[PDB]
Amino acid sequence: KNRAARVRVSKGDKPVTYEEAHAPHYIAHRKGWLSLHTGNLDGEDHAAERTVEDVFLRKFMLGTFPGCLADQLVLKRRANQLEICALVLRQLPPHKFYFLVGYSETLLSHFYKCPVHLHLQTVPSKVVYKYI
Amino acid sequence: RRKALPPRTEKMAVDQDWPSVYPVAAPFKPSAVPLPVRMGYPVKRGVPMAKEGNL
Amino acid sequence: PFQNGFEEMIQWTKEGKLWEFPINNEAGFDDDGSEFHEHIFLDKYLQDFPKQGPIRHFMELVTCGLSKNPYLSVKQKVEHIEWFRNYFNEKRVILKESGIQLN
Amino acid sequence: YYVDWKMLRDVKRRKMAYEYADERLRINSLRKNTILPKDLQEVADEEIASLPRDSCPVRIRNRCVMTSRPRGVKRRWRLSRIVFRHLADHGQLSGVQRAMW
Amino acid sequence: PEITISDEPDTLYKRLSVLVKGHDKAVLDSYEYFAVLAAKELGISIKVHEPPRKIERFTLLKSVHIFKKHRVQYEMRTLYRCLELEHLTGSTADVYLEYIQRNLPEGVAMEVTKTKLEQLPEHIRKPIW
Amino acid sequence: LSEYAVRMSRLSARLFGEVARPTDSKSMKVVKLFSEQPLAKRKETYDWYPNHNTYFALMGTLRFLGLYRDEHQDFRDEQLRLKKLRGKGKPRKGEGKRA
RNA sequence: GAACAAUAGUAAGCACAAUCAUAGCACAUAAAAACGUUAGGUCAAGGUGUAGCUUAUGGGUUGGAAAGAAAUGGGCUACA
Ligand SMILES: [Mg+2]
Ligand SMILES: [Mg+2]
Ligand SMILES: [Mg+2]
Ligand SMILES: [Mg+2]
Ligand SMILES: [Mg+2]
Ligand SMILES: [Mg+2]
Ligand SMILES: [Mg+2]
Ligand SMILES: [Mg+2]
Ligand SMILES: [Mg+2]
Ligand SMILES: [Mg+2]
Ligand SMILES: [Mg+2]
Ligand SMILES: [Mg+2]
Ligand SMILES: [Mg+2]
Ligand SMILES: [Mg+2]
Ligand SMILES: [Mg+2]
Repeated sequence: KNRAARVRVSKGDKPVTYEEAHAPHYIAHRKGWLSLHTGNLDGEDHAAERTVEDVFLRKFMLGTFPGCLADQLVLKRRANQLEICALVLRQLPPHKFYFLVGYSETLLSHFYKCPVHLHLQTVPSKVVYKYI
Repeated sequence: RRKALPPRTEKMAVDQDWPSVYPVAAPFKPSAVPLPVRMGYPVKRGVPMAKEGNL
Repeated sequence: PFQNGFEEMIQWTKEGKLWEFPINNEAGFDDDGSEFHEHIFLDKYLQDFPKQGPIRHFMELVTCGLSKNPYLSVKQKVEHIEWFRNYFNEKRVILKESGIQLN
Repeated sequence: YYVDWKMLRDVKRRKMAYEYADERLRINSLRKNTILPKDLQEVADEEIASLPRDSCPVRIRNRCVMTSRPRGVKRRWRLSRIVFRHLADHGQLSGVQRAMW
Repeated sequence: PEITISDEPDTLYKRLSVLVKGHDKAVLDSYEYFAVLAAKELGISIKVHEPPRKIERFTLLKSVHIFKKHRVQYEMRTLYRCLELEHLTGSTADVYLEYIQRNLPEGVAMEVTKTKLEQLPEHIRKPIW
Repeated sequence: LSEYAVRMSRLSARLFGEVARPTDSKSMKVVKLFSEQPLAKRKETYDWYPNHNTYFALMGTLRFLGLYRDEHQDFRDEQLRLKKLRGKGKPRKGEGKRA
């Protein structure tokens, strides 16, 4: 059996997002891509750094936003600026949300020494594609 | 205190020009988008997932 | 405060944080003010050296090498040829013992 | 904290290999030349031999960045196959798809 | 919008060639529609072609420890679009390529080759040493 | 071949800025030696690892400063809490062996 | 717990099938392959539960290894 990135069949009650309900072999068929940047194209450089950056952005976004992160984090990279798109649950009040928005944008622009832009879209409950 | 305010599609004039609402490069916020759009591989129900909260 | 996304871009670009368009990959790097005949022709620093000796063979290959090199500015090339002068004159004994009189 | 002591010593090998680099290049310039005397070459030999062997290029080992795995490393992504596959399968790796032909 | 006219004789381009690289087809299709419609408005007179796709395939071992009869095969496809502009100016070039470049999608890269028209250099004109 | 060919080639050689006087194939390496960027200097080499001290310390700080949140470190912590509360801890240095 | 001139079975879920990829079809191959089985493999990818080491089971330098009496699996090159 192939165990790569999959969600096993339960008694049938297990809530599942469209993202985790599709096996790796579906990527580019049905599944899109989580990260978007130039680096893996035919003639191009520094894919590695965009990858390190990606990883740390996963870690950072999941540790900065405790319990409220809904679905896996969408990374866009355009004209040197990173557009970080996150689907996030409604947990905390708007004050802390904008606090952490500004906080994150500042710290990420300044660590990566490049302009960062953060887009949050709030969702009532985790999106369920299958089961339930 | 739980806050739910209706999306921009509710306040939008039918003929209001688009470049006003979408001047620059954007994430595609579903709320500000007047056009219904269904993506995602259908379940056997026959429903492509809505334009709302779609990852 | 921001009136538009264009205001965002505009301010980022004045600030020098946003990139410059249409992009030239050489934007922000002036290369010390140098020109090709300061790069290509290294005769200037070959002035002090024995002229007909094999030291000119070795230093002409070093020169022709530092000429073909985009990866280094004027300064470091010069430090190379200078370290070579300093080391060649550092040992006077070897050059003379080897069987060729070398200056 | 670098993930291992392995990655510690190899990082110090990258710093060092950057440091004595000029020395390397200039000494090995004469040492590899035919026209010059053999006598400048024996002395140049003792010279690059004198350098700390931690600063030489080939003592450096390519490892996966995060998981430190010495082998099975993909040069372009600096990532071990375990971690590569892990990342690409979640689709966290851009453009990488499963090959069918 | 501050505009200024310098007396100096603005650069001419015979052929401005723009390579648009991508993974996906759709984005490059749309972007093609974009560059075409943008270069029509400015009366730039352009063509577009599709350079044949290039596919790289490399293989990793499927398991953590040992099964060498079992392999995973991963793929990277690069698809092409090339815009060919003929007989344009330097300013028209800077503007059109500014507009085309600022909006360039995240997954796609762009390589531009400009062949620029120069009459002759000065020491060559008609002296002989 | 001719002397006209040798002189023509020397002309092209000294003109273009390439190697002028005839050399060994061996010595030519030194040409290519300064013609390139040496291996150990390349950014794709010395910059191989991102600084781990940086990310580690930065995120830990941000944690204790109450910005970032590490569930791994919380698992660890809580488990050493239930390890020492049990009485099997990490011995104060120097004490364990001889006593 | 099925019988179609049908006798107690209905069931969304997940496999297989269907579609995708192999630059048009069709085929083929590729992929896909649930549930469980073999306490199958790996604490040396990494991460951890339990136990241990903490002037050491830790961290560094330097030098040293991988020798064939055989026995055999797989290959390459042949015997023209
Ligand atoms: Mg199998
Ligand atoms: Mg090696
Ligand atoms: Mg087909
Ligand atoms: Mg078939
Ligand atoms: Mg198969
Ligand atoms: Mg199938
Ligand atoms: Mg099957
Ligand atoms: Mg066993
Ligand atoms: Mg372990
Ligand atoms: Mg442990
Ligand atoms: Mg030890
Ligand atoms: Mg040793
Ligand atoms: Mg036998
Ligand atoms: Mg054969
Ligand atoms: Mg054979």
